Amino acid sequence: RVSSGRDLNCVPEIADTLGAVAKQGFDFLCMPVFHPRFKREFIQEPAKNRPGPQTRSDLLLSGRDWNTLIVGKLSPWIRPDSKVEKIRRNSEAAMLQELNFGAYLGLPAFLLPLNQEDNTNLARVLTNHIHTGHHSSMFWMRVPLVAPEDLRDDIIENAPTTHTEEYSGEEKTWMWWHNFRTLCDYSKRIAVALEIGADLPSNHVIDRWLGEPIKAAILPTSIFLTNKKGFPVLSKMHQRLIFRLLKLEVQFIITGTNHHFCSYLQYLEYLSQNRYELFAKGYEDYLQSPLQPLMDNLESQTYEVFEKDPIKYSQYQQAIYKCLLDRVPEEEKDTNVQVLMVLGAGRGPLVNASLRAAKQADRRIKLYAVEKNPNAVVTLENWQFEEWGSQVTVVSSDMREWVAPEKADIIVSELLGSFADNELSPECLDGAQHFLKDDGVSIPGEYTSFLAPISSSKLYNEVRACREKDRDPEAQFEMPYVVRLHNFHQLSAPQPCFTFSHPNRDPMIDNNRYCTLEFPVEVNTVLHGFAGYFETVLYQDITLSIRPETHSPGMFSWFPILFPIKQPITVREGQTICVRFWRCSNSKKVWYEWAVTAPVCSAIHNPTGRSYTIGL
Amino acid sequence: MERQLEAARYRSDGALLLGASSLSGRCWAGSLLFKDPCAAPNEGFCSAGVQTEAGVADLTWVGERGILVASDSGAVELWELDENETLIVSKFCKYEHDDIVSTVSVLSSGTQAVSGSKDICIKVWDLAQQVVLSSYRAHAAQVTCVAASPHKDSVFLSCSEDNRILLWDTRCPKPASQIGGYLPTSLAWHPQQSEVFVFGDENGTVSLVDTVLSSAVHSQCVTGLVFSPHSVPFLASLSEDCSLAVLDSSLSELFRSQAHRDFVRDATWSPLNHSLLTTVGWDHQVVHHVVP
Ligand SMILES: Nc1ncnc2c1ncn2[C@@H]1O[C@H](C[C@@H](N)CC[C@H](N)C(=O)O)[C@@H](O)[C@H]1O
Repeated sequence: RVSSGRDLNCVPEIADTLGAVAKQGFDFLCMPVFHPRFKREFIQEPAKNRPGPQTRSDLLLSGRDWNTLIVGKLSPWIRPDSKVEKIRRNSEAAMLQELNFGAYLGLPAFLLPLNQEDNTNLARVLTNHIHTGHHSSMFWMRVPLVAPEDLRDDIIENAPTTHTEEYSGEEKTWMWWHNFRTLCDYSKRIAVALEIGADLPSNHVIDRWLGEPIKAAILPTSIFLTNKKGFPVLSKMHQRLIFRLLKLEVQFIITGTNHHFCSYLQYLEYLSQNRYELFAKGYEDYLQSPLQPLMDNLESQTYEVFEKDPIKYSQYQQAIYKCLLDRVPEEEKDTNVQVLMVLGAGRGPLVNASLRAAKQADRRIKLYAVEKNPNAVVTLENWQFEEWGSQVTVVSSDMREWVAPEKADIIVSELLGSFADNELSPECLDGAQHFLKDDGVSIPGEYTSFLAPISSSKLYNEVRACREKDRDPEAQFEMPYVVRLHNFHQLSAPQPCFTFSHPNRDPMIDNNRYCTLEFPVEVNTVLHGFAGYFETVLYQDITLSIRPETHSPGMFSWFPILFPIKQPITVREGQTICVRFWRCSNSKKVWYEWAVTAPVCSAIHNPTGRSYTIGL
Repeated sequence: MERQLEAARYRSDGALLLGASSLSGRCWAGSLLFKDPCAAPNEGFCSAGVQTEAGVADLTWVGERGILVASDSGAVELWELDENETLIVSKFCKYEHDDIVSTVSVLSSGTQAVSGSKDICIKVWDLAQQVVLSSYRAHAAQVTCVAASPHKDSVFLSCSEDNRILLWDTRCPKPASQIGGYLPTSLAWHPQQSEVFVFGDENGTVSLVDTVLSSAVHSQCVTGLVFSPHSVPFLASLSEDCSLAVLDSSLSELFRSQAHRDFVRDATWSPLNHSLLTTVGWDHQVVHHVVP
């Protein structure tokens, strides 16, 4: 299933052309709303008094056909950035005229070209149009992957094409887009219609478009090869690019005339059929608030999603399995009973993970199920009366305030978040450390948070839209979000941030942290935020991880976390991004603060936890 | 007939060829001979006519019975008159360009022609084999005009919205040569001098270039430039200011016509009376001018 559209510049009749395009398999049609050659005059007489009609009537199509099938196109003679003043005045009035007519038809999208460096006045006329009412209109900026000047034939005798590499020069078309959307102030109604050429540029040029809001990819017929059978195909490099564009679920647009018509379309459908992700699809780039299981009581179905992770609990069972053997040798398996304390049992999957761990280890254990959420205790006590029995002792209390009847050999907990400690696991286990034996084992025994600088103009615009009515207008940038990162670009390998160990035998326990990380960036990009992952050591070599390079294969739990920054930061190739992270806490709240110090400085985000705190 | 008249070309005996297209309304197409030039643009008193699939962006005669058409459909069409010159039949229709074919011009041999299109491409055609001999991508914007050399079969001009004026010579390994402002819009060779041509820009300036004299002739974009068939040629310039101007050897204004009420798209001199000049425009007017 490929959403595909047909681009045309010649439509003698809308009814016949739309039917022919639809019968070839396309889902929509890109056509001009005025005749492409019908140049119009707005200022000078007598051409300004040209009698109408100026274009086709809106009655030639149903309202639903305009809403879902037609994509308008700016007339190619409209140049709002001309150096001639008269041509500017006419192009300005004409651009508004065609834009307003596209809105009058209720078109789903509208195409505008970016085929030169200076599009300042083109951006202003579009910005005034967008700020004329809050209407559900989308605008696709047609920008080529390679500038037309950079792919012309070397057939001009007195002006030979460049034969030396210009690293930033080969990225000029991304600069056209980056300037344009900055002038339009990161409008959500402005996207990219990337146009693919016959000769792809270097890898770093395609990588520039990572994290950009690409809604369409334009494929000219003239870039397709020809097999022995005579059908259009693509080179392996183009196939590699189509596969990357499929992961963004872009709409592919076929332009140009037939040189070999549904053959180009069937080749795209052919590549689409030939190619965790099943569970993460749908939440892609969906910002969520990080769970605070300590301050809040999780709902029933929130626990249900946690328990639908067999890889996560089999590691816990295995970790408890190995720890039982290492503590009770073979000759006391009938006289040595280990005291396990599930600190934060929830609905009790770790209690069952302990039962299955003691069975396959053939050791006797005594269980305490400590949970503070009284609603989950209802699940535990019905579980304990019906199945578990007297072997498990349910304790409805906070693990920091509980007065244990005895001390434990092993304490088990899953108090970790996407950023390891962002659910206050260190504070809860410290307060629970007093009833642990001197040789006691904590599962997990340690965990570490990771950070990586990302580039994603899409996610930056999404965080930017989270402004609320009765709070700081920039508070949405000073708080982390749990999001399945998708359309983004990781600029540097993740590095460890904060590390905690349990039990913390140190006499001067202090969970406040300050870390400086320097990321080598080998590309030109725009920094928008930092991706957060974590790793944890349950016991010895039994670990859990959401860090991409060492990610636990097959684990659905924990999406990455996102620390944004208020203003985007330009980063050149070879520059080092330096970020500073603080873990702050008082007697009531824990919070994070972060700041960028290289290549330029940002503000210190969330100072004193003014925008985001974690409840103790 | 369609409202917007695009091209007007006299042939040898004096018959007038008209190329029109409907640039508004329900149907966007065009049409294509008047053995009585004063009877134009009336449809009831014509010699022949035919309807193409799409609009006519530019055309030119091919000998005495051939009509080479640049279509909005991206195809180059060559229409031919029958032996009775009562019908206009299509010879071939090759969709080779990816965008609107905006300009077309026949080379000196009469068996080859060059086409420019908004796909930034320029192609050389062999009217005999109905194939494209060469395809050049020398510009970086829409090709606005191409004009074959009047007496050199491998030489032609071209200008595009990249502010480039290229002199071509397909006999060289690099056939294009850039000629040294505002965007050029119309190209016209000198009929009696080899290395001399004129061009007009989008700012209403006609200039004289040798392998430089310029004069501000119009207030809008210069659409076309046509020389007179005299021994010492006059220069007819039509523009989007809806005016017609006739210039001399030093680009000075000798005649000025504001008869048209819309864009003036083409102009053709009469082969029988060298003083008569016929212009067409988007106002559906065919005006016959008597140049003093
Ligand atoms: N100080 C605390 N004392 C007792 N329970 C806590 C404390 N902090 C968090 N919890 C609970 O620990 C659980 C956190 C969950 N991620 C773990 C659920 C369960 N262990 C599972 O694997 O599905 C929640 O049920 C919390 O109510």
